[PDB]
Amino acid sequence: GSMEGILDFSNDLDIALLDQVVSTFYQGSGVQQKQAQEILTKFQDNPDAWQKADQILQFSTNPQSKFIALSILDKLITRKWKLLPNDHRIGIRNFVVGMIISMCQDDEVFKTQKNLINKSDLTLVQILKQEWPQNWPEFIPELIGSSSSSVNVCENNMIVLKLLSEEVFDFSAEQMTQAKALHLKNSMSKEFEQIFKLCFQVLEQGSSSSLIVATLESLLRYLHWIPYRYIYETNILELLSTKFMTSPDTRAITLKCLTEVSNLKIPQDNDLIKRQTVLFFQNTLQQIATSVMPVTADLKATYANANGNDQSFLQDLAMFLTTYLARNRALLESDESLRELLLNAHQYLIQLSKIEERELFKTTLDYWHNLVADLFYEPLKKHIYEEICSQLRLVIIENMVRPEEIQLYKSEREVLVYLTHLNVIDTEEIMISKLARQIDGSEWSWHNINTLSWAIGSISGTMSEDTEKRFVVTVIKDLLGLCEQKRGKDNKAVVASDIMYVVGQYPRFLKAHWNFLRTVILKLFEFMHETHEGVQDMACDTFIKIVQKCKYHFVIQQPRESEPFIQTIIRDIQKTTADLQPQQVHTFYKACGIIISEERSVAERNRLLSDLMQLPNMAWDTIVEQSTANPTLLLDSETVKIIANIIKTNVAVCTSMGADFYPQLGHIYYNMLQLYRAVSSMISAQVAAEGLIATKTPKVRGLRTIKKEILKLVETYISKARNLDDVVKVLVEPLLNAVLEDYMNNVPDARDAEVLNCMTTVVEKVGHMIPQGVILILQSVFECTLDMINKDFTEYPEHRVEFYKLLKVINEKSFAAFLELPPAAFKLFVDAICWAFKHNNRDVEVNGLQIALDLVKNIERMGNVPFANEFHKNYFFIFVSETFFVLTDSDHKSGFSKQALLLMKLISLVYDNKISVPLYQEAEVPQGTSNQVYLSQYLANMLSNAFPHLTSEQIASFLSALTKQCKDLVVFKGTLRDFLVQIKEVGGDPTDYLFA
Amino acid sequence: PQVQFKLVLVGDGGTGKTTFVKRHLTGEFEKKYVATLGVEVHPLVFHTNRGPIKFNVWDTAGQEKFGGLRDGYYIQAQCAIIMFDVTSRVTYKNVPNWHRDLVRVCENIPIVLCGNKVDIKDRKVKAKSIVFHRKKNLQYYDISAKSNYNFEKPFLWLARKLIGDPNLEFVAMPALAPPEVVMDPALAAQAEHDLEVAQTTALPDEDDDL
Amino acid sequence: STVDEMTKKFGTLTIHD
Amino acid sequence: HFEPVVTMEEDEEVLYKVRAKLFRFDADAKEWKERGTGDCKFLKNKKTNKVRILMRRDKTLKICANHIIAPEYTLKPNVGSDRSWVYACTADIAEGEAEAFTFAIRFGSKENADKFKEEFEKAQEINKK
Ligand SMILES: Nc1nc2c(ncn2[C@@H]2O[C@H](COP(=O)(O)OP(=O)(O)OP(=O)(O)O)[C@@H](O)[C@H]2O)c(=O)[nH]1
Ligand SMILES: [Mg+2]
Ligand code: NA
Repeated sequence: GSMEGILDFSNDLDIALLDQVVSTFYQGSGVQQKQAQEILTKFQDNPDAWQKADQILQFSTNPQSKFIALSILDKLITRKWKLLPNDHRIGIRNFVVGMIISMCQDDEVFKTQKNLINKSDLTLVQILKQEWPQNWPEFIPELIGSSSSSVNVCENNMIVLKLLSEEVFDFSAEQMTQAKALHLKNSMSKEFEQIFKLCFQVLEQGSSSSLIVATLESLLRYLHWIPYRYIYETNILELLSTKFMTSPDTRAITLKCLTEVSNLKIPQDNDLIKRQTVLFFQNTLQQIATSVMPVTADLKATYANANGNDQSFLQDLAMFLTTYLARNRALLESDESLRELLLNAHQYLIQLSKIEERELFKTTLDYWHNLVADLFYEPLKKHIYEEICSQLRLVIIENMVRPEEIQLYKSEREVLVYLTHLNVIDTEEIMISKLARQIDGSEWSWHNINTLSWAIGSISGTMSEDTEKRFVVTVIKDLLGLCEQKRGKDNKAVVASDIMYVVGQYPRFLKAHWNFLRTVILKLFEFMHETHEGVQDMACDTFIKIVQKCKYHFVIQQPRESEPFIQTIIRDIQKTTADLQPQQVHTFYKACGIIISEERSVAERNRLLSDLMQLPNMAWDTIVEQSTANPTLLLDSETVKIIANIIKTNVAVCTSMGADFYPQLGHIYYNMLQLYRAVSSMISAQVAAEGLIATKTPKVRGLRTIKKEILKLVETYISKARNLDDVVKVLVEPLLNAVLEDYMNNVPDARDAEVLNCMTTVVEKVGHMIPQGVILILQSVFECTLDMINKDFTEYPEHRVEFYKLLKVINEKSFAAFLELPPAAFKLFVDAICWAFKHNNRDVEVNGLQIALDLVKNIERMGNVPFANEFHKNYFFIFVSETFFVLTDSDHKSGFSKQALLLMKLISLVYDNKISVPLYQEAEVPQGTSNQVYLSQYLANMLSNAFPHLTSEQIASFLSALTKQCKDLVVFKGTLRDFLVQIKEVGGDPTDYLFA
Repeated sequence: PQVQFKLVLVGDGGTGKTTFVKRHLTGEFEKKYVATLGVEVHPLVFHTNRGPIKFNVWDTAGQEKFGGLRDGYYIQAQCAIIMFDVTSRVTYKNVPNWHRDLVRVCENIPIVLCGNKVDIKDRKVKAKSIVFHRKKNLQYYDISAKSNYNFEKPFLWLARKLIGDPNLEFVAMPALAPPEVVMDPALAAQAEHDLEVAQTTALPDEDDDL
Repeated sequence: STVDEMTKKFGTLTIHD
Repeated sequence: HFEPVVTMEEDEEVLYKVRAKLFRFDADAKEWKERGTGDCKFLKNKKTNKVRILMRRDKTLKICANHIIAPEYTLKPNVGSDRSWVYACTADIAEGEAEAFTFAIRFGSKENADKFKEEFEKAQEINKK
């Protein structure tokens, strides 16, 4: 009601009404708050609102209103500043400087209004970016002058100089032109002598901790860019490493400053700098030991208790020690007197590494990796760290992670493998004695036995074979004893899994010892009958895991065995898998497939293959005989389950056998494609009988699974197929007749996106051999799929994704299929590519731009012929402007690189005279006119209309530069990014595009 | 109730900020991307062993054109969650920017960094690459609003820092004995009607495990 | 023999008491 | 002598426990919305002999279902599921105050869903007494 008064700009703004609306937002709730939010937003986005800012900043008492006043000003300064008259520019500068000084004088406001003060400074820093130093040359001297008088002003000036350093050096790349970044960087660099003078004085004369923290906070930012000489050739390292490590308010920021010092660019051959780099580290550790905690402090307990800012401090300490030691530990390894310092710093890292905090642990593990790698390769280092490394072994083992947490596991294993090589005797000891403390029950728990098992398995293949043998036997003996000891089948199952986990990780041992391998596999088969949760999965996982590693020992005949063991597995395959779930059986069959692929006798592999596929081929044949003679039996959902499992079983075997699967595929191929058609009819019939809801029913989803697993089997085979003559001659023509018409003639909801996926793999592997088949694929799926996906960007996500993969691979492999498209259909091809540009979905966006780029390469490759000439006259300026549209709309930033590359390619064609026809039509430009001139003219006009706030000079400059730079890619990208900054503001400098 | 904290949720458009909150409010999984205009405040209560804790969750707008007051929303926030998308590299590139604007208003508060959408198979921002949190003292969690992987964690961590107890756990809220409401004739019509539409509108994600 | 005695212990591994 | 160093489901018995996902029908839109995933329990009160559904969400443990398994309710099948039931509930207090819902609850398999319908009817036969 009354709150929408402030939107009426025809009157004076009621400041009390603003504060109502502002209070209602920040302190109210529900409907009240939400109505206030929309009015603040409409107020703030009102282009005239900045005029009523100095009004708010002097009259309003509410800091939140004042903050929003600065937010409106901040918007004007970064975007419409050069459009203002020059008296406004000075006027605004004056009351931003005047307000800041005004608030610092008042100690009440200085203390209680930190948020409003810091926003004022950031708003001041935006003015400097526009005006400094060309129109404010005396800013830095007048800043330093005010800093002697008032301590509050001095502290605030450090905040300003911090924010200034950030916006110039840390956050300029995206937000400024290259030329303006360089200007502000050189301008800060030129006056830093005077700024450092002030900081160093304030740090020595040190009266006030808030001032000293603010100065140290600014210093941290300077260290990203300043030359080393300011740190080393002054006294400032002594102050940081001693004075500011004692007091706790300064300690935190000082440690972050020294962390960045350790990364400074330093001459690597100067013995005073080397002593100075040792010195500050020595001091820093000395202050930690006497002022914070000694080397023996239990940092796990401290961190866990979470008092004050202890957790942040311990994090910063880790960062400091790792950063320095990674760069500089070499400086401490040769001197006898620095040995204690070296080992004390590493002991702190050992204690830090015991902290229960994943992300911190990761940080210290990167360092441990760095070190132990170096101790494994570098001469004479390892003996120094024997005691550190021995503790690390325990730390890594006690914190081992399951293999499924992929990355943390990899880093741990790597470190533990290096520490095992460095001293095998110690590693084995630590692992065995931990096992004895699982047997005695002192450290017994499900989690603890699991971590030890993951640890023991991580160091596989690092010991000598003869030592490994003794180690594994000991470990396995003890774990067997532990299982027999324990009671209740929860406990027994945990240990059985760990026993079987560890043997799975030692394939070399399993390879050397056949008797034992055989026992382990037969034991897994007994475990495939256990109903207890997790056991059957663990049995199947371990089986295929052992099978992947030891393939040869199943496929050949061992000593004192009547046959290769693969034959023994196949004979009881019914009995072995009888209690497993269907997906678990498929893993079993997949495993059996891996083994069979090792047999290189064709007669034998094919024989083993048909033996393996016996149950599913006998189930299959009886279903084919049933459901062909009477399609009534295919409506039963139980028959649909059985058929899907047969196909899934085939996919599983085909996955592991690839090209070797052909004789099995041949057995079922034609009946399978007939089943595909029969299933298709039922889906289309059910859709007409029940409606679109039919596609959701279990009945139809069952049938669609059959189709999808059939499509998946064929895709899987063709992806890995070695004999491509037989793929073309036998498989393809039947497949296309089965799948393409069905796809085309179903309503969109009944179309399987997997049809597209399947076709992509066909075009990939054999598209070059089937030009007529590829035309058939386009006719059947192109237009009808494009209509499903060209209304919005969300609907049919899988179809949308697989659609552009198919066009990509067709455009690569059988481009001639696009030539045979009618002109109207080829126009939809161009429409579809540009449609892919506009997707946020990266999968579609990347292929959209890729297709576009390859299409241009394909047209270029045709040379001076009428199709390529007609393509440029029709579609060149479509691609140029459609590319520009996505580059400059701020909603396709992820695609910048490939957009830039596509744009450059389009421009380079005209620059190299590769288009052999006038792009301009009859009478539109003079007769003797190059494409280069018309290209500049088209773009000058295009951009002028798309961005009417740019001057003609800005545009003409940009284009002159952009076309010159169309051979150098990264420079071209630079010019594009400059243009992206300049379109966000008014009055950008056109000379910025000469930055070279 | 009386013990309540303002939380600001920031990060690029599409990362799943609102989806994450709606999952915590109602339990639902919003499939559609409907961009937040400016901000939406959502009160969100957890039951802990140290009494109940409430977050006023200011769910802010990731897109720039729908950004609204921007860092005006951060004023007097006591904690924050910075969100990105592990499938989109650019969302992680912009994390330094979201943090810059946040800490300038909120100098000293507990912040969680969240990499959403780890349920997606083709992950683009790798675990190895995620290190920005280290020097800035942010807690990091891989999460998923879809699979609920670590979905409780950010709020549990912030609760611990804000209340100042590392051992604070979430607990089972009290389950009162429910009523014996007999149904009347006057609501039998609209329940009959609503049930007809329910049965004949299929449940989402039937391929999912539960 | 140490590997064989271990293999025999492995044979009797069970989940039940 | 040496001196030493100085939920509300207590009254209820668990009859049936099953893992499940619960949806509510938003009538205004034409869509189901997830309400929670976790252990769905059937709880007989030792005082009143009254059976209720109690279902909590994983990890947060917030209540997403809390009502009496009334004799009048009937479990209908859903069009798109062989492992789900759907039914009218006149009064649920998972959010706070009593409120009507059209619920749907989906289980791991068809075999679990069938055992649910069996135990659900057993609970109704207790609540008539
Ligand atoms: N796969 C997957 N998708 C998710 C997840 N979380 C969110 N999404 C998807 O992200 C899309 C939009 O998420 P939003 O919550 O609107 O993202 P937002 O950050 O709130 O967007 P703005 O309001 O513009 O800031 C939805 O379509 C969700 O399906 C997740 O954990 N996994
Ligand atoms: Mg949102
Ligand atoms: Na391992």
